[PDB]
Amino acid sequence: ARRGTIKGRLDLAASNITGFVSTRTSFKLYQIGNFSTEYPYTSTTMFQDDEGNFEFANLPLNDGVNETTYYVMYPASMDFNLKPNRILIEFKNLENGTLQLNAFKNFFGREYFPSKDITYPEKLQSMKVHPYITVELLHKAPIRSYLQARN
Amino acid sequence: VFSDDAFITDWQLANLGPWEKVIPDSRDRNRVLILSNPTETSCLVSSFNVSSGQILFRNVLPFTIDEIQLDSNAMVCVNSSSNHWQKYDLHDWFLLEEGVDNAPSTTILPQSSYLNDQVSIKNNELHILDEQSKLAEWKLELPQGFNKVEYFHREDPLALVLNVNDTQYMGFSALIPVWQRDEWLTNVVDYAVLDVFDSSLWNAYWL
Amino acid sequence: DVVMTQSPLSLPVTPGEPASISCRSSQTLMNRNGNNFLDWYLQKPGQSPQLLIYLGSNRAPGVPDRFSGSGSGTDFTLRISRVEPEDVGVYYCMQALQTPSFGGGTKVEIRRPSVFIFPPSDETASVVCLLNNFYPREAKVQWKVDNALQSGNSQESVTEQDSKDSTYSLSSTLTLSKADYEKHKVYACEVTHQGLSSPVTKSFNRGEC
Amino acid sequence: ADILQLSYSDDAKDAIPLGTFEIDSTSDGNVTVTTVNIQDVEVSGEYCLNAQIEGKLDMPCFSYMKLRTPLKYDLIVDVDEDNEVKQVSLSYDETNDAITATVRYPEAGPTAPVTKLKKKTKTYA
Amino acid sequence: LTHDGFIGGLDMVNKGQLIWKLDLEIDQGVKMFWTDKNHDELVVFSHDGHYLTIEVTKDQPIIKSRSPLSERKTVDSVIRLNEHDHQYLIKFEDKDHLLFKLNPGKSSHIFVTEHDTNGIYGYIIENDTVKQTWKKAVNSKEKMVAYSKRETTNLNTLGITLGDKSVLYKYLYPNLAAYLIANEEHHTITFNLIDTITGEILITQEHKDSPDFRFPMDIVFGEYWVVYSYFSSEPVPEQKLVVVELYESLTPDERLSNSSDNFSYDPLTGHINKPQFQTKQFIFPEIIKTMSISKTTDDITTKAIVMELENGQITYIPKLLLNARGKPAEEMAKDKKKEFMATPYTPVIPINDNFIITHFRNLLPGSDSQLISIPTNLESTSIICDLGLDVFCT
Amino acid sequence: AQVQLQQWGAGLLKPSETLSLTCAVYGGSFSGYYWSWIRQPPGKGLEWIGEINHSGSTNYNVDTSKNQFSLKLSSDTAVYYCARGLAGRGYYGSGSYLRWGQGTLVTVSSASTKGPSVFPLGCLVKDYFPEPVTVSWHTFPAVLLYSLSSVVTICNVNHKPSNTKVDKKV
Ligand SMILES: *[C@@H]1O[C@H](CO)[C@@H](O)[C@H](O)[C@H]1NC(C)=O
Ligand SMILES: *[C@@H]1O[C@H](CO)[C@@H](O)[C@H](O)[C@H]1NC(C)=O
Ligand SMILES: *[C@@H]1O[C@H](CO)[C@@H](O)[C@H](O)[C@H]1NC(C)=O
Ligand SMILES: *[C@@H]1O[C@H](CO)[C@@H](O)[C@H](O)[C@H]1NC(C)=O
Ligand SMILES: *[C@@H]1O[C@H](CO)[C@@H](O)[C@H](O)[C@H]1NC(C)=O
Repeated sequence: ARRGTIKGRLDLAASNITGFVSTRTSFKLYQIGNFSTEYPYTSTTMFQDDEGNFEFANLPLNDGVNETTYYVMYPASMDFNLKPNRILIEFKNLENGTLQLNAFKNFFGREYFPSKDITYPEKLQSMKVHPYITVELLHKAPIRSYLQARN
Repeated sequence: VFSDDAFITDWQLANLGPWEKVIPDSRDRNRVLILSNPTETSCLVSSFNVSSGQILFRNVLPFTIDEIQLDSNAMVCVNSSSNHWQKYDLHDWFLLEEGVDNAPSTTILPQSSYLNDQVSIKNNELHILDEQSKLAEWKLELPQGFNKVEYFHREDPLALVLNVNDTQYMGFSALIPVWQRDEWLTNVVDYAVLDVFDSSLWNAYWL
Repeated sequence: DVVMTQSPLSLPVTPGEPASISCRSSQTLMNRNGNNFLDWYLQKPGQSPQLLIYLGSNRAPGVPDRFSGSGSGTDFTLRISRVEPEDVGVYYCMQALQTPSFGGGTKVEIRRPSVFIFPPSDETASVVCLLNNFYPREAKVQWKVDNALQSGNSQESVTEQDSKDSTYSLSSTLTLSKADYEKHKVYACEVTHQGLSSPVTKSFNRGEC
Repeated sequence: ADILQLSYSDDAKDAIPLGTFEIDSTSDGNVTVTTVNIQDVEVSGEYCLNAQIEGKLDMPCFSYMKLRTPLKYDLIVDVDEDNEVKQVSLSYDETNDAITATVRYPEAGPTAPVTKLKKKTKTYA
Repeated sequence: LTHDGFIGGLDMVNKGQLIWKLDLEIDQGVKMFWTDKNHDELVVFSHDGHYLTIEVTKDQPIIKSRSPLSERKTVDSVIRLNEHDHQYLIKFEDKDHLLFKLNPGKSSHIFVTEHDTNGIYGYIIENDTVKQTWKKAVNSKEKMVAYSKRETTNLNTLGITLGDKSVLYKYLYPNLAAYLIANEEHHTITFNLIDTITGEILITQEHKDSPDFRFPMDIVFGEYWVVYSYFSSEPVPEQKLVVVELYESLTPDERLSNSSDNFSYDPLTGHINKPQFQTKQFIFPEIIKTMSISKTTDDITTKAIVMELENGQITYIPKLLLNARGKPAEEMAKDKKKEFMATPYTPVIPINDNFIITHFRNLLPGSDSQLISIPTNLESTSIICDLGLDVFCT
Repeated sequence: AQVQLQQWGAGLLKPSETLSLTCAVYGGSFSGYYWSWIRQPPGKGLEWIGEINHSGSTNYNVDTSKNQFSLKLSSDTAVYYCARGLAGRGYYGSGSYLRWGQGTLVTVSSASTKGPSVFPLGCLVKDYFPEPVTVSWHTFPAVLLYSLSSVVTICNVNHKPSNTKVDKKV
């Protein structure tokens, strides 16, 4: 069968943040939609380069005429604040033969799919995935700021 | 409210366990990688500045120690049931490569052989020898207990690590003692709390 | 291959005085660096062995300061500065250059008498004579029944010296069949011993049992 | 269909029978327990009970109690979605003046709500 | 007491300087107890079956006694029995129970409760002998995952009081335990609140939202409430907390039972009052490895459910935020009946970086770790420590 | 003396079958030492080197399990001891065996086991097989079947191979 590979890149490039440890940021994948394996797929990766490339590989896939699979990515860190903070990823088996990848931009505490009775509901923002998914820091507060300041 | 007592009240101790393997680092020569704390499912891979204490980072890898070997550096870790393998960079824990079909290669981590090369111990005393013209520079009196010499670097940033007692490690440099570490506390099972604290009527009026 | 010879096979020494044991090897044990690869071991009676000197000249952790070692090449020597009654047991050499051998067996014996007799059990019959806390180590135990000797089934067991006083102890057993045993009335264990002066006998009739 | 046997035991000797009930699948998805027979015997003291449905059910000791002869207990059988006796317990209910049998279902939990995708925020704003 | 044989004393102030270290020769330690109320002597149980008695002094301690148990088998666990009788119940692997009466330290039934992954068992100690009393064993495909007992708590207020000054009379019965059963072949998690003297269940509550069973699960039992945590996929794939609160009766002013004048309740008959409950569920972002509840000298301040996450970061939330009987904050407005300062429901709980203890500390706490809480004076403050590979206190 | 070794094995063997013994370590640094077996046959001697390494480097005159820290041996009557030795050289080891094991007894005999009976007098034991029996709350060497006597100066005789647990007063 065929398997899919999510690429991505946390930038750490516009900022001067370069003294980091690289073990305090871990991205996680989970599987939500229409899996048949007796357990959803789940994985946890780390960085690959100073530039910040991360990559998943050998992800399972449903196969059929148009059958889709949905994964959810949990970009997390113990130093920074990452912007989307949950990403929905869709793999679709097009009838041509090629594999279609789509990303989206959710956030913590909303349902992913609409309630099947609402006509033309609000839809998640599409996110550009061709070179790589671009997770970004918060513009206002790149640092996590555990320490409350007295006085 | 935190910044006044950020580090003052917090009480954190770092335990690396009894060291199983100490691998030198090809860059930043005063730095090593320590595989320690084996168990049935995982081990603890840490990085350690050898001219100090100051553990740099730690990671719990889900592989047994015998499954972790160098390349033919790049620290290839290969499962045995399946062939899931991960190549991790030294000097930064970057997941350099991942795969399922074939491991690139391995080499078995070599045994010490520090006798016949650099060390002779006769009169309850430790002599460092050159390989040839063994003039026996840098002799040192042995400690009370002595198990083995964990690590030894002879070039310009000279560093020596002795496993002195069963769980204590002593670090010398060019010889003066530089640091001392103890991992007797690697796994706490049960606790108890010990507390420390201070320590006719007219005659009463007068006193 | 390498053969190890220990010079004294038994070395009784009084406490307080120095003692020494020697050890010789066919080949040379001199490593290129200067490591000697010879170890000295002590086995207490009824115990696992202990390490005393562990690279030919060093001293193992948790050992007194009394012990020391010396030598090189094909000769080695262990030396105790002060002997005490704890230091009793077998002493062994070992060479670690190629395939260790444990050639040795020195038997420091620093001993250079209460009499008990117990009655037979309820069932056969077995009478035991116990010579407890005797130093001279030298006794013969004999039996007397109705003035008639009984030598057969005379089984003896001697324990090793103590660690504090180093006084030997032994026991002797005469086992007879109950049918054989009860025919005679009065028994006595007789001992000729060095610590006392004249041989002594302890006697029992049936009496209580 | 199935028959449940209830019997108190002296904790060493043997199971002295105390009653029998039957578990009929009356509706498609609702089992009901009816008392086929209960045996009135004089009981007092600390005993450990026993439950058996012949074939696929044996609890040797589902509870330990200090019984007194005017038994006033409810035998609560506890089942799951695919009807099968999962756990039997016995409780004190004041007004029975006998042993009666009840079925208990697992009382499905909260399933708390989450923010939803709103309606027709496509051409209006 | 470490995993090897090593006792040591750490100064809770001065950044954990080591006051004294004693090296045993037990080759594994299993448990540690104070021998008497005087707090001078320790008894230490070994894995292979020995027990040691140690004299704690200001100076380096002395190992005053070592001796074997009656039966030389491997020791699984030890339970401390009544303080004054100086008894211990020792469970050997091979699952054999030994009553142990060590020394003076120089019907009044006693009930015990043991739990395994197979079920909850219970025992009665009579005439210096142990006797099996009941059993609650799981099926072939079920497996018990989390279990917790009711911690003894000082009683400050007998009932929670409402706006319009009516009181609900919270349920306070001491002999309770709570546990979770994880079932494959239906993919469900069941919560049970067992009465441990007799063995009645009194509550069952099952969730079917595709639980995972590979991510850690936990339960804690408060004074009159239970909070448990598990991972789940259906509503959103996120960590989930569930809180149940127990009351004697939900009508706003009622003691349906708990007749307090002269009744002298008898729990072994089963005559006790039965609870009523109210339950809610909350969603948490991060995977919670383990949970505990804090302690103080008098249990007045809020209980501060404290959690150790997968990262090693430690975060607490007060019990006021996890409010059953909550409302969505639309129905809290001008609802005179609610409470003083009635908190709203707020199902989604976001993580607050102020409460994250271990501000910048890595704190790799190992796979087997314990969260403990030590009370102090100055009742606002309580000490919490994490024991494991890395030992930490704050 | 925290790093100490515990043994398992077999007591009775007929001629011509293999003898299975197993040490187990309870201390740090399984990797860095050579773990050797040693025999003491009765008759005042010791001789063996059965060396091993963490990466299996057997050096005979010894199976390894790095998962659970238990070297294992499978091969006359003797006492068998574990060991732990310095590892200065690469593939040879350097002896210096500290932290010996408690030692197991292996008797290669033809007959079968017999429990010890008790006949108090001090406490006396009739013909039992195999060695040893341990008296508890003074002990003489056993004499060849084997019989052992003990002085009072009470008799909890224990025999693991036959599983005999007998209590008796003098
Ligand atoms: C999963 O499959 C079923 C049947 O094919 C379908 O009804 C359902 O909508 C699918 N799930 C989702 C999230 O679409
Ligand atoms: C055919 O494949 C191309 C990419 O190679 C894709 O863009 C196109 O959508 C496919 N055809 C159809 C009908 O989808
Ligand atoms: C290790 O310690 C030495 C001396 O304290 C220091 O010079 C060096 O920079 C340290 N290594 C790193 C990576 O900081
Ligand atoms: C290798 O993968 C198998 C898959 O079942 C797993 O059981 C095993 O634990 C893995 N190896 C290690 C060292 O964990
Ligand atoms: C190892 O043992 C010695 C002697 O008891 C003692 O100094 C300490 O416990 C250890 N050695 C050192 C140098 O700390």
